Amino acid sequence: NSVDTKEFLNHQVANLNVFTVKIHQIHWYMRGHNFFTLHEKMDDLYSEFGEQMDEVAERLLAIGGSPFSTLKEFLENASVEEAPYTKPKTMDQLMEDLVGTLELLRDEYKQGIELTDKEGDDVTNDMLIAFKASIDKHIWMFKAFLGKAPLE
Amino acid sequence: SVDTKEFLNHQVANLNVFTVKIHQIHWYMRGHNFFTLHEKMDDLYSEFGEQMDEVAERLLAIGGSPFSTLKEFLENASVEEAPYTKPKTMDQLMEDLVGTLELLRDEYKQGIELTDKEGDDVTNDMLIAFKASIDKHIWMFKAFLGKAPLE
Amino acid sequence: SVDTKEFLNHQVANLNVFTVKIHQIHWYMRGHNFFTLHEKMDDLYSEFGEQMDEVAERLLAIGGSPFSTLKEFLENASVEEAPYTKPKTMDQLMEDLVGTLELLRDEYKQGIELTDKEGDDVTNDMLIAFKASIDKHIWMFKAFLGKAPLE
Amino acid sequence: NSVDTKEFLNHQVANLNVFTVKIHQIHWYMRGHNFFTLHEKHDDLYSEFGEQMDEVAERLLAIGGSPFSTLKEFLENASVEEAPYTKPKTMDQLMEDLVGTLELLRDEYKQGIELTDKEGDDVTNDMLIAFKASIDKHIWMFKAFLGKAPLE
Amino acid sequence: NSVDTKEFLNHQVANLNVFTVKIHQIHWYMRGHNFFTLHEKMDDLYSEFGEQMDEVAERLLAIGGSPFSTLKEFLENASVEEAPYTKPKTMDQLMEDLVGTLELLRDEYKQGIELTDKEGDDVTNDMLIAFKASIDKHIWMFKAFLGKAPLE
Amino acid sequence: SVDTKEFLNHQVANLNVFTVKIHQIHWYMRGHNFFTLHEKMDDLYSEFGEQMDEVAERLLAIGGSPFSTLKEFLENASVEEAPYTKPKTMDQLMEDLVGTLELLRDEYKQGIELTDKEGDDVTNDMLIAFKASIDKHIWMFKAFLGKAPLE
Amino acid sequence: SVDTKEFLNHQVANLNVFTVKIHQIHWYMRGHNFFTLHEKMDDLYSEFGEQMDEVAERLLAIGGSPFSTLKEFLENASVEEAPYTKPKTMDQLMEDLVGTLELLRDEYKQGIELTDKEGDDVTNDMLIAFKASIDKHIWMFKAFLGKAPLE
Amino acid sequence: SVDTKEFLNHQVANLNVFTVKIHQIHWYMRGHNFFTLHEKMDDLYSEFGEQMDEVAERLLAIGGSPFSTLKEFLENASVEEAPYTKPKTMDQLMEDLVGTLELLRDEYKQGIELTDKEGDDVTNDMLIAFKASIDKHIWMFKAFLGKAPLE
Amino acid sequence: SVDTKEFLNHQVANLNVFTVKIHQIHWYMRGHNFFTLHEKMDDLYSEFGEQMDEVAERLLAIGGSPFSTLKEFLENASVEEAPYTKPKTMDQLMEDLVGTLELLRDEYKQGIELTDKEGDDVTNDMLIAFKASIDKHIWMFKAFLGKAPLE
Amino acid sequence: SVDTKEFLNHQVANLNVFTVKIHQIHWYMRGHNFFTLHEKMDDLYSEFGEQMDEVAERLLAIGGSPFSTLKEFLENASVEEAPYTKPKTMDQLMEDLVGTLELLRDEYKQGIELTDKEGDDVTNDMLIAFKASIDKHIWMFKAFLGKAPLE
Amino acid sequence: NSVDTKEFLNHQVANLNVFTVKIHQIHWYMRGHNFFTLHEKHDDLYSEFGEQMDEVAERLLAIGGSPFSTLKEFLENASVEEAPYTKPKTMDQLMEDLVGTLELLRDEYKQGIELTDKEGDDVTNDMLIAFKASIDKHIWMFKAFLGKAPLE
Amino acid sequence: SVDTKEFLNHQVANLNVFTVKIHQIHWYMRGHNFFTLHEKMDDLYSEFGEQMDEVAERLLAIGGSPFSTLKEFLENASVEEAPYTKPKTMDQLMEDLVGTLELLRDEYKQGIELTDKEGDDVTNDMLIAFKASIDKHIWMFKAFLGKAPLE
Ligand SMILES: [La+3]
Ligand SMILES: [La+3]
Ligand SMILES: [La+3]
Ligand SMILES: [La+3]
Ligand SMILES: [La+3]
Ligand SMILES: [La+3]
Ligand SMILES: [La+3]
Ligand SMILES: [La+3]
Ligand SMILES: [La+3]
Ligand SMILES: [La+3]
Ligand SMILES: [La+3]
Ligand SMILES: [La+3]
Ligand SMILES: [La+3]
Ligand SMILES: [La+3]
Ligand SMILES: [La+3]
Ligand SMILES: [La+3]
Ligand SMILES: [La+3]
Ligand SMILES: [La+3]
Ligand SMILES: [La+3]
Ligand SMILES: [La+3]
Ligand SMILES: [La+3]
Ligand SMILES: [La+3]
Ligand SMILES: [La+3]
Ligand SMILES: [La+3]
Ligand SMILES: [La+3]
Ligand SMILES: [La+3]
Ligand SMILES: [La+3]
Ligand SMILES: [La+3]
Ligand SMILES: [La+3]
Ligand SMILES: [La+3]
Ligand SMILES: [La+3]
Ligand SMILES: [La+3]
Ligand SMILES: [La+3]
Ligand SMILES: [La+3]
Ligand SMILES: [La+3]
Ligand SMILES: [La+3]
Ligand SMILES: [La+3]
Ligand SMILES: [La+3]
Ligand SMILES: [La+3]
Ligand SMILES: [La+3]
Ligand SMILES: [La+3]
Ligand SMILES: [La+3]
Ligand SMILES: [La+3]
Ligand SMILES: [La+3]
Ligand SMILES: [La+3]
Ligand SMILES: [La+3]
Ligand SMILES: [La+3]
Ligand SMILES: [La+3]
Ligand SMILES: [La+3]
Ligand SMILES: [La+3]
Ligand SMILES: [La+3]
Ligand SMILES: [La+3]
Ligand SMILES: [La+3]
Ligand SMILES: [La+3]
Ligand SMILES: [La+3]
Ligand SMILES: [La+3]
Ligand SMILES: [La+3]
Ligand SMILES: [La+3]
Ligand SMILES: [La+3]
Ligand SMILES: [La+3]
Ligand SMILES: [La+3]
Ligand SMILES: [La+3]
Ligand SMILES: [La+3]
Ligand SMILES: [La+3]
Ligand SMILES: [La+3]
Ligand SMILES: [La+3]
Ligand SMILES: [La+3]
Ligand SMILES: [La+3]
Ligand SMILES: [La+3]
Ligand SMILES: [La+3]
Ligand SMILES: [La+3]
Ligand SMILES: [La+3]
Ligand SMILES: [La+3]
Ligand SMILES: [La+3]
Ligand SMILES: [La+3]
Ligand SMILES: [La+3]
Ligand SMILES: [La+3]
Ligand SMILES: [La+3]
Ligand SMILES: [La+3]
Ligand SMILES: [La+3]
Ligand SMILES: [La+3]
Ligand SMILES: [La+3]
Ligand SMILES: [La+3]
Ligand SMILES: [La+3]
Ligand SMILES: [La+3]
Ligand SMILES: [La+3]
Ligand SMILES: [La+3]
Ligand SMILES: [La+3]
Ligand SMILES: [La+3]
Ligand SMILES: [La+3]
Ligand SMILES: [La+3]
Ligand SMILES: [La+3]
Ligand SMILES: [La+3]
Ligand SMILES: [La+3]
Ligand SMILES: [La+3]
Ligand SMILES: [La+3]
Ligand SMILES: [La+3]
Ligand SMILES: [La+3]
Ligand SMILES: [La+3]
Ligand SMILES: [La+3]
Repeated sequence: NSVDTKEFLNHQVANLNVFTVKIHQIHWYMRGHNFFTLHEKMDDLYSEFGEQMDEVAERLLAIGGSPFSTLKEFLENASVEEAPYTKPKTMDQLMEDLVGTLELLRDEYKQGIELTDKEGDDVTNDMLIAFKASIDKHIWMFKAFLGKAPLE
Repeated sequence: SVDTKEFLNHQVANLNVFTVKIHQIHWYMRGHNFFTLHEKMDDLYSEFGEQMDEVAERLLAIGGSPFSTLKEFLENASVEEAPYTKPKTMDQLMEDLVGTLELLRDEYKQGIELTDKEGDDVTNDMLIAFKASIDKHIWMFKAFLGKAPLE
Repeated sequence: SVDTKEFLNHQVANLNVFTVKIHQIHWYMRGHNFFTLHEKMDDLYSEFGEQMDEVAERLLAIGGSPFSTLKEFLENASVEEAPYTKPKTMDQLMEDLVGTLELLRDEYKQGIELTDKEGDDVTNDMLIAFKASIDKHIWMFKAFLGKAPLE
Repeated sequence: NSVDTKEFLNHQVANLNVFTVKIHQIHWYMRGHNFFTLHEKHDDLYSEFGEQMDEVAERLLAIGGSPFSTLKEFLENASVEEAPYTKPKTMDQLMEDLVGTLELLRDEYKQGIELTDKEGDDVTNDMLIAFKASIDKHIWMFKAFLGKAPLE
Repeated sequence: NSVDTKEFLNHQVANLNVFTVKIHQIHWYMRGHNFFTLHEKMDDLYSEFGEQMDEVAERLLAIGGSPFSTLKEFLENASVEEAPYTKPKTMDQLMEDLVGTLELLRDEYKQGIELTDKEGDDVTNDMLIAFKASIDKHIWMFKAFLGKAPLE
Repeated sequence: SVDTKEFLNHQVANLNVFTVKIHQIHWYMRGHNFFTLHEKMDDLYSEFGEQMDEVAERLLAIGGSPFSTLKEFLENASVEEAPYTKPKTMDQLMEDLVGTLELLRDEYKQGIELTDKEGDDVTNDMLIAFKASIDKHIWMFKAFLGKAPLE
Repeated sequence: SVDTKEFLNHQVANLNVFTVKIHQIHWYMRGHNFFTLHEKMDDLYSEFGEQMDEVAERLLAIGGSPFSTLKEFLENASVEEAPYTKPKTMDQLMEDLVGTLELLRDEYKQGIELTDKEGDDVTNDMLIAFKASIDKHIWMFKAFLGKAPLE
Repeated sequence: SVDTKEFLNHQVANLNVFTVKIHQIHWYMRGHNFFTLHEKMDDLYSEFGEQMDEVAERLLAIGGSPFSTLKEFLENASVEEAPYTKPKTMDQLMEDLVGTLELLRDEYKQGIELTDKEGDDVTNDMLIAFKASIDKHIWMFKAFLGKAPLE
Repeated sequence: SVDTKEFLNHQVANLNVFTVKIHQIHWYMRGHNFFTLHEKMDDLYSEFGEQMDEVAERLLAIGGSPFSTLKEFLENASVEEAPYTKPKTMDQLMEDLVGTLELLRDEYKQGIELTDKEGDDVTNDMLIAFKASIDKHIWMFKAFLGKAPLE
Repeated sequence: SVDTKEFLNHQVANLNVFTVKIHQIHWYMRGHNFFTLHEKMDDLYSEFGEQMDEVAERLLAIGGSPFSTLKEFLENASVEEAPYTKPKTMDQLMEDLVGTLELLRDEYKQGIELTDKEGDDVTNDMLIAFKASIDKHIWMFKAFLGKAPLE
Repeated sequence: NSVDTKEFLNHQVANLNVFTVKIHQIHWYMRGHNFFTLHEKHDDLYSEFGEQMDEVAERLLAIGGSPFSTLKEFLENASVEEAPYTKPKTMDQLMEDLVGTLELLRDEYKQGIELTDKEGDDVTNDMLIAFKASIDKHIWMFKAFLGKAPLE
Repeated sequence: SVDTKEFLNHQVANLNVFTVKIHQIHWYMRGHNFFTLHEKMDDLYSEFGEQMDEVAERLLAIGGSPFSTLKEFLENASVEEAPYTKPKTMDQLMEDLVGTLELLRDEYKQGIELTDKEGDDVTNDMLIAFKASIDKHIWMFKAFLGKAPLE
């Protein structure tokens, strides 16, 4: 039982809804001397990945699929993980979580680029490549914030 | 007993379920009114997402801790959701939307009364502004369905 | 015996009479302050037309039916109008404007009391916002006339 | 009618005030599947014909006249008709009322174009011509909405 | 020896250059309690009538003519009059001069509208009508500033 | 013989041929004035496409039916076209452009007279405005060519 | 047989036929969805005119010569046109639009494969971007028609 | 013995002292967060200058006379100021800022109660809106300091 | 015994007193020129607040420490202030404004000379630019008062 | 002897002659560079008109009285003008423009020296800024003519 | 050359810094009838290729590389050539230098498109493709300025 | 023995080395202040590229010939560069930035002295304006490092 382009895209709809909720979690709960800069930065990421999510869902529609569209479906299909905010985290801890999710998305998107190349879906292939370009840039910048190299 | 913090957190959950429902309608709608209502759902997605952020951050400002996971939202919301399995007419989708707007209207009225009793003037006026917008939306979408606002 | 719906509809009529008066002043004014006050009347025309629309649509949203003909506006308004037949000074025109602003202020105060008593919080806060703007205008136009706001 | 340029312009001040109030009536009371589009559309018309009304009144001032400026005067003088909204009307009925008033204004403006041509008031003549150009376009579009040819 | 369309347009090039210089004179030398409003208003008129002047000159070019283009030519052909500012004038006096020049331009433009109608130059005719529309509005407003009716 | 509707439709055809010609010049031009005139052709393309739309919709508004296929445009246009096979200098391209502008000027003059006679004041003033712009373009492009506007 | 230059030129022809068709629909449409779809056709006209310009200029940049007359467009296009004689419903007009979008999708797919084979990476990615937009349009207009995107 | 007019005038004084303090912090701050917080102080300077103007002009509109000299501000303010004599850390400057924000919050709460008791609905809602913003700022600057809003 | 740092700090004090005076005039003015001059005072408030900030930050950049409390401003300013106790005419308020502008002009002339003598080229040119603006304002406000600039 | 007021008035006259010359070039130019230089003359007309207004109003601010009639401008200007009688090449027109720019440059240098001697720091720096722009223009228009700036 | 994706990108950082300085040389030293148009045009190119340079350097960072960041490194590594402006050049000669460098960058970018395709770096591949699209358009337009076909 | 032309050309070289250094810092910086300072370096890159262009074009306008190759910039600059080979802290990078700003400040002071002595008033005021900005930057970046501006 293989995963085709429709199944991959729907999986990323689920992932991206979990991810945007996580971005809001960080936005709301962060504390520390870098608050103002990172508080705004989370708004930027929230918009960007919400747009990605919409575009993925509507590409899935355009190839004849049916996107997940309830919280229950997102939780049942996402590989991105979430956790309630119970005890105080440092800013560095929150950014480590963010970067970890960005790396997860990068690697899964690479799987989807290979898949859509194989299946001959050139539109979806280039869409995913553009998304990955942005993700790679974000990983460099947030790793730099943490004092690390991009692929470290 | 439900206090101001608990009410606001309940609405964080509700509003997250609701914006996802708005996207469901946006994506799955069909029919002659597609282009108009397709765009309208984007307008609503933005407005109620903003409401959600403002509610969560008012909760923070009074010393609370907003729900912030899909699991919590589903565990706590009173807004209902369902997977899109069978085709729905545009009228059916707008009836779902209107029903959820009416639910939020009535719950916001309960929260206005609660915050008025407790003396939280800021939260009270925030909820009042939200309800003003919701009431206008109910009038307009009921009009689309050929009905009066309170019918 | 006057409820919130009847009050709001009364102000629909008042505000239509008032905007026509603002245009009368806009067109017929003369004197050294012409250019500034000519533009100012456009600002007021827009603001109070917006007020009128918001009032009518709030009346709709609470289940009412706004007056929507000149015949109804004349039949129901408490704002007064008179044809421009003989020359008036700029001060006389602004005294008429300020007198009408004072009428609207006091009637809006009655409606704030009414809606606070009947429990319509959305309409109540709407009227309070309008009154804030009207009070500022009264200060400024009294200042133009060389007077304190409440004299 | 037995009307010179000043009397014609003042007549249109009265008409246009009745018309803008009618546009608001339709804006407020309309119902049906076409609500959102036409609801906004009537804001467009309200702005345009209020601007026309101001321009007509101020051209009347500029040629030495005195515009009507009370509701009593508008009602006593307008040929545009109004009626209270008492029983439900379909969207098609509301647009038929709108179109009927647009046709009335078109034909009266044509009378004014001829009159101002004869009297030698070239400014007023060209002003009315521009207004009629817009009215004619509106008539085509709203008849099309109703499924009819522009002059049917 | 009749005046044709080319000669009329060139005459108005001269007039409008004299007029814009007069507007600057008023802008610079005015005093009194209405200074700020009228100081800015003169900038508005300066731009508007400079644009009129450019459009007149380039319409003259487009019909095969050659516009005056030196101060000497403007002074030798304009009917608009100018005078050095030697003794203090009141604001009302300056606006009376402005209105007088506006009325001169209105009446000459009316002559040109008749002329171009007769000669069959429809473009120039409608250009002049549009200009006259604006002039008539200005005359109403500035007469109102002076406490007078537009045609008084 | 030719009435207002037939005249306007003839110009719909002409203007479609003309905008395609403007694109030909835009694409194939070479020489030291490339960048300026390349952009200039974009300006004309927008302007005369807008003219074409306005003419077609005026024709609709007076009860007519605009041509709306390439076959009809070629069948009715008096503007001439030629495939780009041998290289043309910038001056040859601009002389073709100017020649077509002069054709449109003269035909628009005929339509101005016709609509004047028929009493169609709206169409008359529309064509006059168009001709004003065309005359300005003729002056400027003739100047580019080192010539007087009517030479 | 067909190389990249010939493919691109074929699409210059197609896109000119298509934009003229979009104007036909813009002008002749009637029905309750008039205002929304009238504006929508303006959006498509701009988008596919831009596509046409980009294709023609890519053809220039790889050493080719774009078609640039109505005669050539009609001689080479596979997009079909018909004069508007009998009245068409809004659904018929939208089905014609959608049919042409599907033609362009399938032909663009052939060009994507061809340019991939020939090693023209720029042209390949250009056509992919165009096809992304076309696929979205097909989904939305099929939805307007009450159909699934590939039905 | 403090009425609405006296409360508002007290806040005119407080807000002038506060904006000058904001400039002190803007000018003298040092440390790694310099650029971000330097800009942030401009934002606060604008917001609370706007508040000061609105308070003074509301005082005018109810018949009062705002303090309008540095001497009056100093004689009446409850907000404290001190010359910058020795270097302070960014955290110390932000703790001073937050302390003044908390002072303004608590005094506004008193003014909301007072104006509610006296029946000044406009002034009451103005103070509520201001307090909403102040509470949000307290949450954000406390977060910067590593603390909960009410800690 | 006054150097560049002391001169600049003296002007920080002067400019804070001045902007508060501008607000006094803005708030308390009455008469026929109310609307125009009311807005004009906002313009001056912004310009001279900007000057004050630039002066303080230039003082920082040359190693100085700007006054940053109302007490310091009052202890050091040469600009005068007085409480608004009895009504003043618009002409009296503008005469006060002009008097302060002339004071600032003359002191700046001294500062231009001082900084030229001390070799501070940046500060010298900053003061020259400010004085250019002040001189223009003196001409305009004197004109409002019916006087020549130096009368 | 020429003092600062006399110098500035001389430049009011010069600049009025110059802007009229710029329009002459704008209107009468022909040749291949028409569109570029036609627009460029509008840019110059605006810039030197602004210079003229600033010079006249600086003269007002120092107690002077600017020339304000065509007769005065012609009586006092050193910039020369001539009617356009015979065709001029674009190069000839730009040589006239450049010659006038060089005249203004040299006269402005004399005025910079004069105002430096007299101690008018504001006027001095104003003239310096003007000369900076003039020098840049001379470089660019000399480059157009194929020459170095000072050749 | 014997070059992987990181080395290719760094080579283009060096090239693009040499190129932007060349664009300024042309901007500053050009003379002739086409001065104003091409003077502005080079500002356009300076912005575009400086942006390209930044994007290339930051993609290099995002894949774990280290961009050259000194003039010494740029000179030691670039294949784009530069020469001091000593004797006068015609506008055509300057544009021939510009076009020659654009052709060099086009061909090297093509090498990088092939290389990144082979190595599986899809993001970098598509980035380079977009850049080459722009370069090819520029080559057509500047050859047209010179009176030549794009590939002549 | 160094005149104005030689000084300006020296600063052309310096400013090109400096902008490349700004990009080095932009690309290689790491640490908690990354996002703010990353953007800040773009601001500086633009500003000092603009400075460089203005200096080169002023040199042209006074008859000079700017350096325009990397080889010339390296041969002539006094600003230092070093490859980024081992990790540096944000403080170290900003200390390098500030050191270069101080070099440019002091050299610009030398050029201000030089041009004031040689009588080039335009270049003199240009350099003074640049120095004003540089001095402000020195204050702000020293503040970031926790230091006073001139330590
Ligand atoms: La599967
Ligand atoms: La920001
Ligand atoms: La989207
Ligand atoms: La999107
Ligand atoms: La969407
Ligand atoms: La492949
Ligand atoms: La394939
Ligand atoms: La493939
Ligand atoms: La509880
Ligand atoms: La819309
Ligand atoms: La928000
Ligand atoms: La918000
Ligand atoms: La909000
Ligand atoms: La937020
Ligand atoms: La209470
Ligand atoms: La009752
Ligand atoms: La204004
Ligand atoms: La509103
Ligand atoms: La509204
Ligand atoms: La409304
Ligand atoms: La009465
Ligand atoms: La009363
Ligand atoms: La209550
Ligand atoms: La309230
Ligand atoms: La819309
Ligand atoms: La108007
Ligand atoms: La008006
Ligand atoms: La009736
Ligand atoms: La006639
Ligand atoms: La006549
Ligand atoms: La006639
Ligand atoms: La004659
Ligand atoms: La104004
Ligand atoms: La113009
Ligand atoms: La114009
Ligand atoms: La012009
Ligand atoms: La006629
Ligand atoms: La005729
Ligand atoms: La005729
Ligand atoms: La016939
Ligand atoms: La341009
Ligand atoms: La149009
Ligand atoms: La249209
Ligand atoms: La149009
Ligand atoms: La020829
Ligand atoms: La006629
Ligand atoms: La007739
Ligand atoms: La007739
Ligand atoms: La006409
Ligand atoms: La030639
Ligand atoms: La073949
Ligand atoms: La729209
Ligand atoms: La394009
Ligand atoms: La193009
Ligand atoms: La494009
Ligand atoms: La069908
Ligand atoms: La391949
Ligand atoms: La390959
Ligand atoms: La390949
Ligand atoms: La690709
Ligand atoms: La259907
Ligand atoms: La008391
Ligand atoms: La910021
Ligand atoms: La305010
Ligand atoms: La205020
Ligand atoms: La105290
Ligand atoms: La104290
Ligand atoms: La502490
Ligand atoms: La502490
Ligand atoms: La001392
Ligand atoms: La204003
Ligand atoms: La500042
Ligand atoms: La500052
Ligand atoms: La004292
Ligand atoms: La004192
Ligand atoms: La006095
Ligand atoms: La006195
Ligand atoms: La003398
Ligand atoms: La331009
Ligand atoms: La100015
Ligand atoms: La200026
Ligand atoms: La200026
Ligand atoms: La001025
Ligand atoms: La001195
Ligand atoms: La340009
Ligand atoms: La970038
Ligand atoms: La960057
Ligand atoms: La070499
Ligand atoms: La591949
Ligand atoms: La692969
Ligand atoms: La591959
Ligand atoms: La030497
Ligand atoms: La920012
Ligand atoms: La610059
Ligand atoms: La520059
Ligand atoms: La430059
Ligand atoms: La060193
Ligand atoms: La040193
Ligand atoms: La000196
Ligand atoms: La200076």
